[PDB]
Amino acid sequence: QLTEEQIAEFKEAFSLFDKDGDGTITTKELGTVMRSLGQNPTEAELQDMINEVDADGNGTIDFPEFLTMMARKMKDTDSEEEIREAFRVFDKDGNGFISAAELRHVMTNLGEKLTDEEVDEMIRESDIDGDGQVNYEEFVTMMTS
Amino acid sequence: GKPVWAPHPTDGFQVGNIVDIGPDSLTIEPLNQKGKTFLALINQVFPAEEDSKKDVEDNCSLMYLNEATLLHNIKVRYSKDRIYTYVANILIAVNPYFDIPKIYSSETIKSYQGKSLGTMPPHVFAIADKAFRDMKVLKLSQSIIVSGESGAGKTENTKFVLRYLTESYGTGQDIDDRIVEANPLLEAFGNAKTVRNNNSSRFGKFVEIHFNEKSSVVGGFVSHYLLEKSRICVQGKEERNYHIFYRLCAGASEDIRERLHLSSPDNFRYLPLLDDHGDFIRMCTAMKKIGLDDEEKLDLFRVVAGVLHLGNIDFSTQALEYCAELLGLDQDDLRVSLTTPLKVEQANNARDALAKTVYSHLFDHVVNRVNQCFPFETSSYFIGVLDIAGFEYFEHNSFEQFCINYCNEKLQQFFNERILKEEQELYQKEGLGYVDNQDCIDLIEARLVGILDILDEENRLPQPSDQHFTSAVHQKHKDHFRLSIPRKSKLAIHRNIRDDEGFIIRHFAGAVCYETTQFVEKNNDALHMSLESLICESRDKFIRELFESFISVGNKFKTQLNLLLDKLRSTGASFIRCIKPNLKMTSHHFEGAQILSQLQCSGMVSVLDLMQGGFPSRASFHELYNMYKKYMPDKLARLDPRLFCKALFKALGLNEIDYKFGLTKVFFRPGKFAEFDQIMKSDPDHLAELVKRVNHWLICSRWKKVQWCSLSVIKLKNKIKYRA
Ligand SMILES: Nc1ncnc2c1ncn2[C@@H]1O[C@H](COP(=O)(O)OP(=O)(O)O)[C@@H](O)[C@H]1O
Ligand code: BEF
Ligand SMILES: [Ca+2]
Ligand SMILES: [Ca+2]
Ligand SMILES: [Ca+2]
Ligand SMILES: [Ca+2]
Ligand SMILES: [Mg+2]
Repeated sequence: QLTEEQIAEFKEAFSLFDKDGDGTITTKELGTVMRSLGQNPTEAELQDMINEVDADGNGTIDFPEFLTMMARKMKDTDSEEEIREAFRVFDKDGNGFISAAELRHVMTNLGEKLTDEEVDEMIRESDIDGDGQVNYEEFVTMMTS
Repeated sequence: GKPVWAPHPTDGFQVGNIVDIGPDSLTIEPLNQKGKTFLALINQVFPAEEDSKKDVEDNCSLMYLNEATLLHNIKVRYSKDRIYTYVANILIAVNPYFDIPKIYSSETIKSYQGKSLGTMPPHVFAIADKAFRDMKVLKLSQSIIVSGESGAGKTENTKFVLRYLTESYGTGQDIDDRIVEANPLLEAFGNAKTVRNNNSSRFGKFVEIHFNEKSSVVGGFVSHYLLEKSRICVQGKEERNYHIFYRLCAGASEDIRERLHLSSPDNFRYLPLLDDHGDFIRMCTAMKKIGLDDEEKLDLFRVVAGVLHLGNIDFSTQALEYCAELLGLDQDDLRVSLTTPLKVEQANNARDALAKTVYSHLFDHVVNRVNQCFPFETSSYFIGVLDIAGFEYFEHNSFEQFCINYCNEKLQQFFNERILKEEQELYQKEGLGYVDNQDCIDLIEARLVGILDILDEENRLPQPSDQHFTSAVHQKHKDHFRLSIPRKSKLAIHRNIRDDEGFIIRHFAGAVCYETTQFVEKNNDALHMSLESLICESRDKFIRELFESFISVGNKFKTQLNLLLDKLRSTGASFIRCIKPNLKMTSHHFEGAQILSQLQCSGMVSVLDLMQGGFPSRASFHELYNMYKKYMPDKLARLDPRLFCKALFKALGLNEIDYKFGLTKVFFRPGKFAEFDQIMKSDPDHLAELVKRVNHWLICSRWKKVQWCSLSVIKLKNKIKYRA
């Protein structure tokens, strides 16, 4: 299970699913956010995953149920691969660096509203080595803050 | 200083200013009436919303939630034809006294389906949907308690509930129709024109819709309480007997008219915007629709007509012929029964007691007949709607008021318990961290020592007397906190009542002085055996089956009420408080003091007192973001209501004592929402500076939100693989 801090981060991430907020989500929001980040689950796959925690039967899910749904037995090697995979969601061209334009793609896919100037500020605050781009180390450091 | 609300004898509250403070009372100058002053107790002067023009759908959105600000919010909304307003989960409904457009359409019904409370404007439809949803999700029967004075709007809102549920979640056929036609049929026999309501329900009802395990409608069941027996024979100057009597006289065909020997109502001792002809038509429609054939319909009509002619016998020959004929009796058997050696008064009361008993048993038959039209072998859950009158002003309080106020004590207790439970669950879920009226209930209903049992004892005495009964009450409960003697009253006319002629009970809603003349006789529903035997040997099968010397009215009702509470206690409960705006049945006329008094009597002010104990101000992130984004820098206005509010909390450094950042809402201690509003309305540049110093944290929060969201999507992806 999760640390108090991990839970806190996922709760903020959950608001991106639960946009009306509200506090609950359905299969509808699951797929949209999933597609928004380059995944393409079918409706039967969503329905079947929902089934574990929709206990219930009403087709809606709250935050603790969402955490349970993300949970599974993992290898020693698994959590690092997932974080690397998250970085690749941002680094769309696979050159090892997240550019301003790549962040904007992700931000805007998720419905975030900010100016190009504010996209540049985000890059600047994460950009520790100062080359104007976010590499893996800096990405992780930010995620861990 | 700032304007405040202070008492007003006809408006309830009025705007004024505090011009002086005392230790017990404040000195108030009414707005613009310089030189005019009056005194008010400190606890009766309330802060006012700065914006006197705004209205809110949920009173928990007010910066100051008290009886005055609530009165005002409801007033504004009502003047804009918004009759419905929330106090958290409680619905307040003000009677408009006219047909407001759009809000009851089938298409409006559709817009409410599946929506959470607060996502749509306040409506009876929303209370109905939450009840279906909760029944289905929680697998728990549900109740909707619709309360208020005569003419407040209980019956109408009950009918809106049943319309909503059948249209939204009904079968599509033929049982849905019977659910909505059941009450209008009962209203024929149980409703009457009174001085308070042209269509007053002279009985209480609990109407259940039953569902199967799949939450599909399988049936219905109606319970009925306390039919007003006295109205059958005599009615007040500006009042009528039950509708059926006038509908039959007005609308029956010449054929039925000849068979039943009917004329205009002025030909009967027992007997406008009232369309009796039209209503008869509608009644016949309902009867056919629910499966009554013409034989039964006529069996009902004959008994009604039989009661009418019975009332025409004064101490006639022709009325005796008609009555005995229709009720299937030998004239001579009837004449003897009403005269066996009796005085004129005793003869009238024999005729009246028979008429009452026959009619009441007809009403029982009609209620049962209606339940026979949507029967069920089994069900899993029900949604029940309670429609009964509560406490209301009468200049004379007799046994009828005693029974109704006793009912109100038990139902008010349920409401108190339930509202407390709802609030506890909120504070626990969100991490926020009473005076029973059982003694008054016990005074009335306790075995052996309660008033109902003492009354029954009197009825059983060889020479029952109202005065003996009243004295027995006073001796038994001399020192009870809830019982008092009339001569102790501050009102002169109460002090005119002798100790053995009344008592005062300190009910939830306030002291009630009961005059106890006729308590003994009113507590007895029995019919003398000479009369009951007569009607039991009717040549008519139907009249015999109605019936196929003391019966306690109070203890009969106590049994019924206890069964009702067993049911209610097994349900999740929702509450609609109906409010009569004036005593004139007129629209756009808000009588502040009359409405304020209803809000006090029905326990709403008490509900507000509870909420002032914790976090009475409650606002969703979306509501706050919409209200306050204009005060903040553009960068902040570009979030995301949740992160917007998070950033505010961080930039202002709101403490954990006064402010609670909830799961979906901000919860404020009393006065703190006003303080927050004040902070937002200063000083644009300083506010900007507070945001600036929080900037790095905000950028990091934005980063992590999206970073941790993509990690979530990866785990969701990986999960789907784990399951395959
Ligand atoms: N929401 C409403 N819309 C239109 N008319 C209403 C509404 N509520 C009440 N009325 C009117 O007021 C009268 C009294 O309402 P009713 O529901 O019979 O009161 P109660 O059952 O509380 O004694 C109704 O006959 C109807 O004319
Ligand atoms: F006159 Be109402 F049905 F309380
Ligand atoms: Ca949601
Ligand atoms: Ca669920
Ligand atoms: Ca790249
Ligand atoms: Ca870099
Ligand atoms: Mg009614």
